[PDB]
Amino acid sequence: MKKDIHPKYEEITASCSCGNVMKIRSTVGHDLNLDVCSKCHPFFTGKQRDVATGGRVDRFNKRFNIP
Amino acid sequence: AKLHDYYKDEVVKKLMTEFNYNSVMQVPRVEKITLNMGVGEAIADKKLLDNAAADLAAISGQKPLITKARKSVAGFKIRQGYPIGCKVTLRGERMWEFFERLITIAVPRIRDFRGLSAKSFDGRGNYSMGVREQIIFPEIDYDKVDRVRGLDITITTTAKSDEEGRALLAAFDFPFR
Amino acid sequence: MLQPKRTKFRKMHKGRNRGLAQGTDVSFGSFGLKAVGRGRLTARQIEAARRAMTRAVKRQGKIWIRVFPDKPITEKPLAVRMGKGKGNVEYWVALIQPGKVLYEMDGVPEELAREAFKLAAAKLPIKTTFVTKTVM
Amino acid sequence: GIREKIKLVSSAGTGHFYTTTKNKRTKPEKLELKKFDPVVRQHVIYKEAK
Amino acid sequence: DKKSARIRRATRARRKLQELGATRLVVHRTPRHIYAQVIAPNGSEVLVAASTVEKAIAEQLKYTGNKDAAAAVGKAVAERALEKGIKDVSFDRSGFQYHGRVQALADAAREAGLQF
RNA sequence: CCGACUUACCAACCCGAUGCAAACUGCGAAUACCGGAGAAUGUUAUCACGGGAGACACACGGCGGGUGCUAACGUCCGUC
RNA sequence: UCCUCCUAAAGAGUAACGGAGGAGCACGAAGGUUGGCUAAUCCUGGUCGGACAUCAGGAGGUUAGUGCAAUGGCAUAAGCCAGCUUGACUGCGAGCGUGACGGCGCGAGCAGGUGCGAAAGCAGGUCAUAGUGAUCCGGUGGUUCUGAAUGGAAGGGCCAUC
RNA sequence: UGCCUGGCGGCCGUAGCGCGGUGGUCCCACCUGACCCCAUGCCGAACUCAGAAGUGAAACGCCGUAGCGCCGAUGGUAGUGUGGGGUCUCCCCAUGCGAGAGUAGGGAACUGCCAGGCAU
Ligand SMILES: [Mg+2]
Ligand SMILES: [Mg+2]
Ligand SMILES: [Mg+2]
Ligand SMILES: [Mg+2]
Ligand SMILES: [Mg+2]
Ligand SMILES: [Mg+2]
Ligand SMILES: [Mg+2]
Ligand SMILES: [Mg+2]
Ligand SMILES: [Mg+2]
Ligand SMILES: [Mg+2]
Ligand SMILES: [Mg+2]
Ligand SMILES: [Zn+2]
Repeated sequence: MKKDIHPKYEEITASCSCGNVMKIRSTVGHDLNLDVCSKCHPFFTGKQRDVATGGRVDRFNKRFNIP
Repeated sequence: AKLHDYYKDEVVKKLMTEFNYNSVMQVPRVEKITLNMGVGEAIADKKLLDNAAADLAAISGQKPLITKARKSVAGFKIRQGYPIGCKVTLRGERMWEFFERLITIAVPRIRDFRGLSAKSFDGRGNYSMGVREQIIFPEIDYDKVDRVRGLDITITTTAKSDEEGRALLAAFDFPFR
Repeated sequence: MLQPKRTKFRKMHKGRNRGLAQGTDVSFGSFGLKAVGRGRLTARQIEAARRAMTRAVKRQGKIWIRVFPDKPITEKPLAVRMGKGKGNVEYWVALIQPGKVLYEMDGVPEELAREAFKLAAAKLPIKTTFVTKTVM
Repeated sequence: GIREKIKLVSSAGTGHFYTTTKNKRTKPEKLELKKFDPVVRQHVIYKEAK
Repeated sequence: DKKSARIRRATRARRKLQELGATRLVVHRTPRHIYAQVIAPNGSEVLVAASTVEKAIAEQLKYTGNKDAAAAVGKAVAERALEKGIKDVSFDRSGFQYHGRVQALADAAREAGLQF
């Protein structure tokens, strides 16, 4: 790798909303908290879809509170 | 090489058992990933191509190749030698890092997801695909990029046919139907 | 009117009609018209013979034209003097050597094919003869 | 005949010169070349002139 | 492929040396071994040779395929040529760049006495 | 959401069988030309230099062609 | 006027108001050298993208390319890319080709001073063949020449140029 | 001396393609890693360096096999120099030269120097 011309390229970390954190090297520049990963996806043996993962769905139904 | 090591401990033997390959290196391995992105509008604005080049250097940590027209085509108003595309080739540890990043984070982030097609193997086992939108990569800062710009991802493999090509991709839990 | 659709050049030297022919065998049909003499067949001559020959057999069988007009012939206009460049292309001709098969015919009885070639050869300047296919 | 004859004069001050042609609509800057000077029998800088 | 590209690289120097009628020191390089031959101007007969596939050279060489291996073989090939009576040759890198062992072999030959 | 067929339509590339070419050639003569050697024959028939020229409107016939109409005691070249 | 092909009859040359096309330039890199590289076209797959843009593989093997016509040539490329650079050098020049001549062209090698290359080496312009104009008359710079009584000078000569 | 392998040639398709099989002691190739010497219009793909875990898969070498490529007679034909003829746009005769295509066939190269490994 040519060094002066090339961008800085070091180790980072990326955590998922499910609490699964992945150790990987990229060039985002700083750590990030991502919402969906490979494991928490309906197509990758996703028996537990992201419905159980909360968010603005919770705010609405806890706002409304009507079963 | 956090998936290169993953490859050599189970996948090599996994293809060995179910295909009866005589030697272990007969199990294919992905040699390179080519990151292509042809702008096609540099004729309208040269300056959108450098920004596009910067975008691809963010998604994958490499300076992209500026391709030339290579031939004059009047149907698109291009003359040979004109910058028309962007290209990167990744091999080894950088290749594996991009591969795992794609599959684990980005591929789930595809809008209107239904998985990936298993018929685009050109008959020789080498996969090629196109992503519809570019924000899916977390390397690029959302709201700081001018426009959405997709690209093509082609997986060039030593595999001589699509059947063993599908074995290699599936053993990586690649998203097939 | 047989004529090349396009040509590399529009005029050609006069040349010479020497030697014997190539394609002296009935290769496609069962019967054939074979040129005994040598000379030039104009596209009009070839086409007039074809009309009589195809009409003789009541549009039966199959008809093959074995010759093509590919040599352009120029003619100077009436009452122009010599020189001032070469003349303008008026018509096309094929060069014919002795033994060349000009027309072939199939799908019809031999007695009818013989009669059809008689009417067709009445339109040609060169002596002809009736031939049939042979196993070599 | 856009290209016009120009004279390249040696910087050694011996008055020797070469002749050539240059396109002046493009590349309007001066031409400089280390060329042989037959008088001092050396290679010296030649500068644009005429 | 690989060998075909290397032959195409070497061809111009090989043919130019044949035209000049110069004794040509051909160097071959493989990942495990490096080879050198002094070739007569007619091109069919060899005069001296030295290689790291050799009983005499291998015991001294810790690991064949090194620059020190190139130095050893260069000195060896140069002394053999010198004691036969050959003093002026022309280098033939055989399509390799003059950077590593080819340069190392040539550098080794210079001190021992060849003229190139 | 990517599909799988079908019919008497058009059908490029390709294959097999056919021809043609001054400005086509993966083939290829006879002659001609250049050079080396040998005999015989030939009043040096060869070359070089110098004195003197004339001539530079050609014609037909054979052979190889262009042009014309494979017209011309036509016209324009090559060669005898 | 000049270049390419055919006529042109397998050495050269060969005419017509014969058949077809071009030139009156361009480039300080598009030259020198070192290193590196190899197309057209088609099929398959691939975001906009389609017959045809960029990408991957395959077939194929020059069917491409050459600054500009045509012919011959070109892979050891003469085609493509990059580094360095000015040999697009000066005085000669064995020998040879081609012209009635004027003239035109090729050229190893020698001397001086250079560039590239580790070196062997290569380089006296460009893949070659068009891109051109005698002499007279003047203009410009230089010059170890000449200078109409002598010393200068004008003018002339020589060399380089317009 | 026999086999296997590498390099440099001769030669320039009878030698090149295709199909099938076969080789890892040595060799060859793939191969391992790369701050580094060195390099990529990016990329250790190529080039380079540090090495020898694995493998003969590709490639490469070798063996076999005519689906091609290729070579290829004899005879005949075309043409043609010289001389002579005719019914002279073209032929014929005497004599000399004599193709191209095609056919019967051939054909899976042969060979030189050196270096290594195995065997004797
Ligand atoms: Mg006169
Ligand atoms: Mg006259
Ligand atoms: Mg005359
Ligand atoms: Mg007359
Ligand atoms: Mg001639
Ligand atoms: Mg002749
Ligand atoms: Mg050029
Ligand atoms: Mg005076
Ligand atoms: Mg014969
Ligand atoms: Mg024959
Ligand atoms: Mg034959
Ligand atoms: Zn998750």
